[PDB]
Amino acid sequence: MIIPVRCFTCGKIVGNKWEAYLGLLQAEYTEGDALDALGLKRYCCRRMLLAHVDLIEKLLNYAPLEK
Amino acid sequence: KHMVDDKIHSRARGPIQILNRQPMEGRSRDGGLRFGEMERDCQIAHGAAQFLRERLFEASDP
Amino acid sequence: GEAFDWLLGEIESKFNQAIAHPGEMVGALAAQSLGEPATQMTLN
Amino acid sequence: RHGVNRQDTGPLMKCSFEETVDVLMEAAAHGESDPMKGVSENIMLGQLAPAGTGCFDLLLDAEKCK
Amino acid sequence: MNAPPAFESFLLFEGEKKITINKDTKVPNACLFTINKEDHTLGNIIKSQLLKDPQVLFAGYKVPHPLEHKIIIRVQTTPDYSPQEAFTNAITDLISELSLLEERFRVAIKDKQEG
Amino acid sequence: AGILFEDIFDVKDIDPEGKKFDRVSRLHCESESFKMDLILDVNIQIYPVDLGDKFRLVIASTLYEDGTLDDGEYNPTDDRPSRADQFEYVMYGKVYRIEGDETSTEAATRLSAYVSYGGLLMRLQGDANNLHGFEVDSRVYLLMKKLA
Amino acid sequence: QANQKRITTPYMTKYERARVLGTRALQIAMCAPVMVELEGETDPLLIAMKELKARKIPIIIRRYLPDGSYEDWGVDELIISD
Amino acid sequence: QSLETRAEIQELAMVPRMIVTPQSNRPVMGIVQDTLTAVRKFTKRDVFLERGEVMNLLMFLSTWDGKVPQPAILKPRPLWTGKQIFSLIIPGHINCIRTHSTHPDDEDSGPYKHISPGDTKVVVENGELIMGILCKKSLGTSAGSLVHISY
Amino acid sequence: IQRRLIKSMESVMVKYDATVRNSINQVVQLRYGEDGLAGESVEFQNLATLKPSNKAFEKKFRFDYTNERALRRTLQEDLVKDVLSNAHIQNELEREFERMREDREVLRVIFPTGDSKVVLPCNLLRMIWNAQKIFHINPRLPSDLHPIKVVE
Amino acid sequence: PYANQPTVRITELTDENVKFIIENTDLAVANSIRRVFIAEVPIIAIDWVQIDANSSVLHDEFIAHRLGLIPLTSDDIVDKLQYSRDCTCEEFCPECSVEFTLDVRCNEDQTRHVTSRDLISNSPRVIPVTSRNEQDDILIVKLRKGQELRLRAYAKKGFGKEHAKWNPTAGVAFEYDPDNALRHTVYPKPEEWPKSEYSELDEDESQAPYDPNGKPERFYYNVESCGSLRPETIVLSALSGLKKKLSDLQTQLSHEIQSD
Amino acid sequence: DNKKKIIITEDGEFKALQEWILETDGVSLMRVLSEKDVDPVRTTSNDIVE
RNA sequence: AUCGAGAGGA
Ligand SMILES: [Zn+2]
Ligand SMILES: [Zn+2]
Repeated sequence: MIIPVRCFTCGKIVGNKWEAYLGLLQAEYTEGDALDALGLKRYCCRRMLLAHVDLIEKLLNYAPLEK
Repeated sequence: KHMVDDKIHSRARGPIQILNRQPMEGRSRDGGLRFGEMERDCQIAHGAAQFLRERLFEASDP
Repeated sequence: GEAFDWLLGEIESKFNQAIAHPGEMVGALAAQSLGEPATQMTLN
Repeated sequence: RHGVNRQDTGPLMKCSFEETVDVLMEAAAHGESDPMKGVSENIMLGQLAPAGTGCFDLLLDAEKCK
Repeated sequence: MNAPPAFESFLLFEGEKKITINKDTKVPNACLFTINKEDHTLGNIIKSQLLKDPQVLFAGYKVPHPLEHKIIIRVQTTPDYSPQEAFTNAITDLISELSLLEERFRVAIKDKQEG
Repeated sequence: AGILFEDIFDVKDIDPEGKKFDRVSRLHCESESFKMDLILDVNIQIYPVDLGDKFRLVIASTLYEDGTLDDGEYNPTDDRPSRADQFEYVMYGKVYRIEGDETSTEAATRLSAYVSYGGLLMRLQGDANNLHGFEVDSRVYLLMKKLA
Repeated sequence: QANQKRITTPYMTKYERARVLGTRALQIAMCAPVMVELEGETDPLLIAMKELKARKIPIIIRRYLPDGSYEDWGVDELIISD
Repeated sequence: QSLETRAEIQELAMVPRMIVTPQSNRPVMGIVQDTLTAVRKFTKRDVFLERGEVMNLLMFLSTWDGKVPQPAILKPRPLWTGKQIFSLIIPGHINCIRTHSTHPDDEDSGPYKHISPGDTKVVVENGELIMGILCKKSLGTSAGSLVHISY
Repeated sequence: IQRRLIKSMESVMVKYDATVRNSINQVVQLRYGEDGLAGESVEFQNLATLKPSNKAFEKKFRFDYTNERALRRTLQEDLVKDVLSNAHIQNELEREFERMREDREVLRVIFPTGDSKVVLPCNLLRMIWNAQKIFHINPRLPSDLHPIKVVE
Repeated sequence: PYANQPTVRITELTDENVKFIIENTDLAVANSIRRVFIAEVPIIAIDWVQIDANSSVLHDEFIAHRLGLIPLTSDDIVDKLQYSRDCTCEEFCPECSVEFTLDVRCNEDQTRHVTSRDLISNSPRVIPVTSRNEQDDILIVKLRKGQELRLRAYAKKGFGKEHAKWNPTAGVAFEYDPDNALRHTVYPKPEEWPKSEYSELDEDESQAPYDPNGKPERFYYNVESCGSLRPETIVLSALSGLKKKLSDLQTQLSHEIQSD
Repeated sequence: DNKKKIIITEDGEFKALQEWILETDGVSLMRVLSEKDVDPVRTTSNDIVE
């Protein structure tokens, strides 16, 4: 639902790159160039950022249980 | 969906059915596994008469 | 001569080992031997 | 059933295969007696089938326990 | 349900020996070292160091089961030598090699950070 | 001495049927002193052999220069004088067949000894006079050296 | 039936071996005397197999014939193959 | 749940007693996927093992007498062959002739019948794989294979 | 089909008189498989006297006790002398060949198609090979086995 | 019959990775060093969580697992701290553990990113790597107005054999014989394969000529750090840990030999 | 060869004679056997009841 | 708990 912390394969930290990745994408980067800007050179970490579906943004459309 | 922890099951002298005093059916009922007709035929071919009697008499409903 | 005598003994022992054992459920065994291959041969 | 339950195999062996009720009812009407020779009959009664390890008896050897 | 704790690969159980030496009776001057709570990391280096000893006739190791957490190292030496002595010397040589490698890596790091 | 056969061979062909294995090559060779054909499987990866080469082949029952049997067990810590010191390529195998041109009544004029060096096969065929040292299910060594 | 002429096989069948070993192992487990010597064996099955190899199991196999008669064979009288 | 049933199963239904089936007088279990592809690759003619590799493999032989066999190649460098190690795996002194699946049909007629160019024509003698590439035909569930002859 | 077959044959068993009988004690086979042998131990073999011609059969199975030099190549000196001199032995070998020829005709009526593949208990060629390797038989030297010893 | 005399040559040293070469050592030593980089170099990581309040959309174990994988600077502290197995204290103490606290509440209308910057420690030396004084902070959870996350974690000493969260590496590139001279690989078509970065071959040549007398030497390493340790600290700690494994093994060996 | 006519030559070899055979779509084994030039010894059927 | 039904696994 949320960006993983580490790459499943190598263990590189990708948790701090989702927001930067999105900011680069709205900056008219291609996904490949964006992944290059964040330093994801192994295709495992590129897999992590490139195949992520941010479902938490949809789960935050529901009001919480307590106000 | 098929995780092993939802499938693993074992029995050793658990509950029994009311009508025929044989082990229950299912993991949820803590039931026993069915030693069916084909298992009976296999053990007849093996010639294992005491094991066959243990499974079909002594481990089910003495 | 030594090899032939050993061969004769070996033939005798293996033949006596090949004899069917009383108590073999050859009928159930034959039913299984004929039904197991039936599960592979084609329906059509 | 038309070939296997038409031989003199005993009502209990036949009821195990097919036509359980018809076979047992015929045996009742005719007073048939099952001699308990097959494996099905002994299996139903929880007795040692005369099959493999059950086709013989064991006796203790009093003269050899010494 | 059946998951062993992850520390069981590294930690010795109470009353369990780290290493056990058993004489191999098939051939003379051979021993089996059953080392508990180790794996290929030490087995491979100990074996390969033992292979550098010309007085070692056999040096092998195996992890008998991956789910279990022991290794067995079989060492056969020449009659004038001993498998226990060979194993000891192999460990000593590995320790000296690693000490030298560590000191040289420290020197290389110092050179790289300085210039 | 422990030598069953010795001669100089000349590689007349390599893999007539084509390369079957990458690191192994079959040499069809013929000697000059005895007129014996040789089919030999050699690990060309470690001991490459070119067409037209000339080598000395020595089938031996033992490696020790003095008559002394071998145990068939690997003893690298052996300081005895071994005749493998005088050769480049050495294999160790066993004779698994001895054919001949014998009839029901006549003995063999030509023999054909087959040896397997752990799967690398050799056939040394020629006059039966030169192959009396070969007996089936007997361990031998190759002892082969290249010469110019 | 004339014990001087027993028509059944002189070999112990696999089923006879199985049942004799099981029976004797149960007897040993129920504190019956052992007929062979024992180094350190405590499993009744191992003791029963040792007794069978030694030919010292005090059991008689009563083999029934289809006609209804029977033949009594001592476990030491039969040929143990396996 | 009893010593009698335990003895029954141990003497009648144990898997080693179940290797050959009476249905078709052949093995019912044989060597299977990875072990079969790998034994085919292993018994090829150009498989040469080094001393450390050989010792690694001998660690996994339960029925090993502890004697390293004399390598098939002594010089320029000691090398064992895959057939030389499978010979250690092969039990007893069994004798077996088979043919690898790629055995050409016109090879048993011409020359080279007993020295196969393709390393087909499996020959095991005295429990040593004298020659040939092992495969389904030699280690599978067919009749007359090494596993059958071993049993 | 499997269940039907099982229920039809389930109680057929090999009895201690070696007959195969059902629960009724009726006789289904006087010996199991017509040969009283279990199916695990039998294996494929070849009948060597089925397919060959009369000339080939004669040449391969008729012991030739007239060729002195061939016997000298196959047998040792005392065996050669006994085989060539004795006529009792020669008659024994002649009747051996006649018995094999009768067996040949029996096989020819049993297998009307020339299929020598048979399933029999003991793999005699493999046992012969085992004996050759166990005793280190040299195929090139004359043997010390008397053919009369083979017949007897 | 004696040890190797390995040499070292570091070809790149940054804060993110160390690229070096070890020569004149055995392949087993090189691979055991490589394995220890991954599995026996201790670091500090969160291994105990107590959720006092979690109104977020991720359940408690999700947050706990996520906190465990945040790297914590472990450089000089990991050698000083003890394993809780070895500590003579209760469940916790400052000698075997580091306390973290996290307390965030989304009151404002925009989504609140609970990141690793919100993990407040009692020890200034052991902090989240991203929080160390660029790269953004690791995201623990996004919160909506009215959602709240309050927890208390404890970080422990461990290595990658127990859990990958104690693995300090973000990839260990290991290579040897870049030109296939030992022929430990057999390319069916050697021309089809790209050249290693460490290759020394002209472009027409696909692989080096086969070396029959060759042995694996000159192993190339690129140890990338997840952040907890410096890459050179990972390598030094790996060598020290492997040496202490061997020393303990030798101690137990001596007790077994003398007891016989 | 399973349907060819396997004979034994005068020399003693098995020889497979290549001969015409008929396969019918129905069965009258009772009648077909009793026909001129039809082999009443090898002519058979797959209908076991007949 | 029973029974039935349905959905699935090999
Ligand atoms: Zn990655
Ligand atoms: Zn503490």
